[PDB]
Amino acid sequence: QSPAMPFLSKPPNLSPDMPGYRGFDPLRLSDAFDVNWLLEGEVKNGRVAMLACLHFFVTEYYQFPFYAGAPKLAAPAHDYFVKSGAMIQILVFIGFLEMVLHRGKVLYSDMEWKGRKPGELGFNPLNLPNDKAMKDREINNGRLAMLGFAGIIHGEFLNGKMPIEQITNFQP
Amino acid sequence: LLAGWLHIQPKFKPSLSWFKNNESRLNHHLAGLFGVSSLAWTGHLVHVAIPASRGQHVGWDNFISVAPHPAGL
Amino acid sequence: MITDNQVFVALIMALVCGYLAVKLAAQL
Amino acid sequence: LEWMREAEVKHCRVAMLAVLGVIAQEFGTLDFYHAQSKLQLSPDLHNQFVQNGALQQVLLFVCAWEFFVGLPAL
Amino acid sequence: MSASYLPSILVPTVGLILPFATMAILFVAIEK
Amino acid sequence: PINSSSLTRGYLAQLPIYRSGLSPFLRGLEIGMAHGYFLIGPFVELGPLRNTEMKYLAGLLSAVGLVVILTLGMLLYGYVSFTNDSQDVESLEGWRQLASGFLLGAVGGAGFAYLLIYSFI
Ligand code: CLA
Ligand code: CLA
Ligand code: CLA
Ligand code: CLA
Ligand SMILES: CC1=C(/C=C/C(C)=C/C=C/C(C)=C/C=C/C=C(C)/C=C/C=C(C)/C=C/C2=C(C)C[C@@H](O)CC2(C)C)C(C)(C)C[C@H](O)C1
Ligand SMILES: CC1=C(/C=C/C(C)=C/C=C/C(C)=C\C=C/C=C(C)/C=C/C=C(C)/C=C/C2=C(C)C[C@@H](O)CC2(C)C)C(C)(C)C[C@H](O)C1
Ligand SMILES: CC1=C(/C=C/C(C)=C/C=C/C(C)=C/C=C/C=C(C)/C=C/C=C(C)/C=C/C2=C(C)CCCC2(C)C)C(C)(C)CCC1
Ligand SMILES: CC1=C(/C=C/C(C)=C/C=C/C(C)=C/C=C/C=C(C)/C=C/C=C(C)/C=C/C2=C(C)CCCC2(C)C)C(C)(C)CCC1
Repeated sequence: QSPAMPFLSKPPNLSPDMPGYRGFDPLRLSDAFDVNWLLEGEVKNGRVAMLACLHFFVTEYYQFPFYAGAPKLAAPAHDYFVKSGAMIQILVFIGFLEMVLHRGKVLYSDMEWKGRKPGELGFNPLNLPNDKAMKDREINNGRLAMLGFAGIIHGEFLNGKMPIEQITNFQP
Repeated sequence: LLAGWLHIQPKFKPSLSWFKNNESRLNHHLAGLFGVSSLAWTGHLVHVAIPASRGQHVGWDNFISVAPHPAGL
Repeated sequence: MITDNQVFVALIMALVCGYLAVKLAAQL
Repeated sequence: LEWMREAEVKHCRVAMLAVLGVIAQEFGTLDFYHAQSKLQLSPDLHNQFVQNGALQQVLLFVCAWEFFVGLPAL
Repeated sequence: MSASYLPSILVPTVGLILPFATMAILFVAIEK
Repeated sequence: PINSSSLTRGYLAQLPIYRSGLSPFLRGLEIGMAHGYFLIGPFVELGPLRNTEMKYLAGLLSAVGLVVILTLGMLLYGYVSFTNDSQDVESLEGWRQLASGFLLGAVGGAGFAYLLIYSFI
């Protein structure tokens, strides 16, 4: 019944209206947790991973002049900017954005979806078309970015090698 | 945890008569839980622990080939 | 010596026990 | 019966690949996999492809399948 | 140890974050 | 001037939690600012890093840490206490806006106390 896994029954709490629906939930986490939370969590983890994948792609032929002389490897970079006191400013600013975008209701118990489908945080300054298949395009790019990011950092931990150097001609 | 979960699913909930089968539980617990565990454990001591005590490495890698006594069975 | 990979393999299997534990807990 | 049938069919499919695997590996093995043992169901060969990380890799995706597909399916 | 960073992440998690989450979860559970 | 009732309720009436006109957010904000500002003090001067270079940073982060726990506490109280929802403070929506005010206020108040001690060290 599930489009993605026909041998499994359709996840009941999922619906085709939701963006990026293939009826893919073999563990049935949509039974364990509220779909609206998972949906919000999916798009957010995506949007954060999207920016994380770009961060690694830009800071490799560049590294902004004023922060020059810092390693572009994941763990060394983390250790440098925490020591610097830059990551603590970013933490509080992300903490600020989280409270502002969700307007106080931040808890799984508190967070509500009155006149907003999951993902709609009211951020569309250019005013591009939202209510269409554009949500499915965000999801697909977000899902790819989450696996993408995971592929970058694990490559960075394995052989201490750059994202773009990996796709030249190298095997262990 | 899988077994625990399985046995409170409707088809796998054992009946009250199953739980009060004294003779069966005693046979299995004596011969199986105590008896066979002690037999299997003897296997460990003879195959692994006693060799290890004599500086002979026996593990999963070689235990098929390495006889715990020269005279075999 | 136990490698980073071995410690992380342990953590995913402990995660699996976590999943199965919650499944049992929720039903009991 | 649904459990036993799932187990029988699972064993059937694992066994069939394994029997063909032995015959195929006997006839010829890949070069870069420096197979010292010609006996496919020996501890010697099993141990080598655990240490190579070949059986470590297929364990990962078999375990992945069983947890994310096989267990939901059962 | 090999992954000598892990205690710096997991001890706060098990010691601060998870107990607060559990206290919060149980509070709501026993007050509704 | 009665003192027991007149000066008491007269003062109490003008406190942000009780004052007429304030939205839940501005009541929260004022309460936050007041608490965040003073709460940094004990952490700065008596904390484990008081005799280090991190004296003030450690003091600020600790205060934000405590304020987060207080705000989560506030949110839990409101969720449990108010099944009904309305604009007034003693309600689900109002209490969450108060909590939002308190958190912003207290982080800002903490930040402002940290700014003054650095300005007049
Ligand atoms: C071969 C068959 C067999 C086996 C192996 C078992 C095993 C078990 N059953 Mg039983 N059971 C069986 C058949 C069997 N059953 C049958 C046929 C029925 C129905 C008639 C039942 C009905 C039944 C019920 C209703 C229950 C059990 C339970 C149990 C568990 C008891 C707790 C435990 O782990 O004790 C371990 C026991 C031993 C290891 C035996 C030795 C212990 C003594 C004290 C020796 C001293 C220790 C020794 C020196 C070792 C030291 C070790 C080291 C530290 C040095 C155990 C796993 C209980 C359970 O927990 O289910 C989840 C339970 O509630 N069974
Ligand atoms: C009470 C019986 C008992 C107990 C408590 C032990 C305990 C132990 N054995 Mg011993 N062993 C036993 C009986 C026992 N054994 C028997 C009958 C034999 C055959 C003669 C062996 C042969 C043996 C070898 C060759 C090795 C061990 C090793 C060990 C240690 C690690 C085991 C492990 O990682 O499994 C974790 C626990 C489980 C997987 C429990 C679930 C049991 C499953 C469901 C049954 C399958 C058994 C086994 C795991 C796989 C079979 C392999 C197959 C080729 C037959 C541990 C101290 C290893 C070691 O490092 O020695 C110091 C080792 O290399 N044992
Ligand atoms: C596993 C449990 C656990 C852990 C990991 C800690 C860890 C700590 N405690 Mg201890 N503590 C605990 C249990 C724990 N506590 C319990 C149960 C009690 C009651 C007996 C105490 C009583 C206690 C006292 C009385 C004090 C500590 C202090 C400390 C800190 C001393 C190190 C330092 O010099 O930082 C110096 C401070 C910093 C480096 C600033 C970091 C402060 C936090 C992490 C701010 C994070 C803000 C962030 C944006 C939001 C998250 C907030 C929250 C949800 C985590 C350290 C953070 C000292 C302290 O400084 O606390 C503030 C201190 O005075 N603890
Ligand atoms: C109970 C009394 C007591 C007191 C006074 C102290 C005091 C201290 N502890 Mg210790 N501690 C205690 C018990 C106590 N501890 C116990 C039982 C344990 C468990 C073993 C510890 C374990 C412990 C650890 C592990 C650490 C400390 C540390 C400290 C220092 C910093 C704590 C801090 O930042 O507080 C934060 C304080 C506040 C947020 C506010 C305090 C209350 C305010 C001032 C009340 C004001 C009321 C006001 C007057 C009302 C006016 C209202 C209106 C009229 C305006 C400080 C010297 C830390 C240190 O570094 O030592 C030097 C540290 O790391 N303590
Ligand atoms: C594993 C790894 C690989 C990694 C590749 C992997 C698969 C790719 C993953 C990256 C993803 C796709 C990035 C996601 C793109 C995110 C961008 C940054 C979006 C820009 C901003 C938008 C458009 C929306 C915002 C806005 C909205 C709200 C609408 C309007 O308001 C306007 C703005 C204000 C812009 C390789 C292949 C490199 C090899 C290497 O060896 C190992
Ligand atoms: C669908 C579902 C399935 C799940 C699918 C599976 C593949 C999902 C797994 C998701 C993962 C890969 C997310 C990982 C990425 C997400 C995060 C949010 C990335 C944020 C990182 C940044 C913010 C770090 C900043 C960094 C910057 C940028 C620079 C560095 O230098 C420093 C650091 C500090 C590292 C199943 C199979 C379980 C079945 C179930 O039934 C249904
Ligand atoms: C994947 C990955 C990752 C991650 C991981 C992690 C982080 C993990 C975690 C883990 C975990 C975190 C785990 C958990 C666990 C848990 C458990 C296992 C539990 C248990 C339980 C039980 C067993 C029981 C209980 C109970 C009770 C007490 C009550 C009720 C009933 C019952 C019985 C249920 C990283 C990042 C590294 C990267 C790479 C990849
Ligand atoms: C001794 C005495 C006494 C006592 C005293 C007291 C109690 C006091 C207190 C005081 C206080 C307690 C104060 C405080 C203050 C505070 C402040 C002044 C703050 C501010 C802030 C700001 C300025 C800002 C903010 C912000 C920021 C920064 C950012 C963003 C956000 C916000 C906007 C929030 C009495 C009277 C009884 C009697 C006589 C004697």
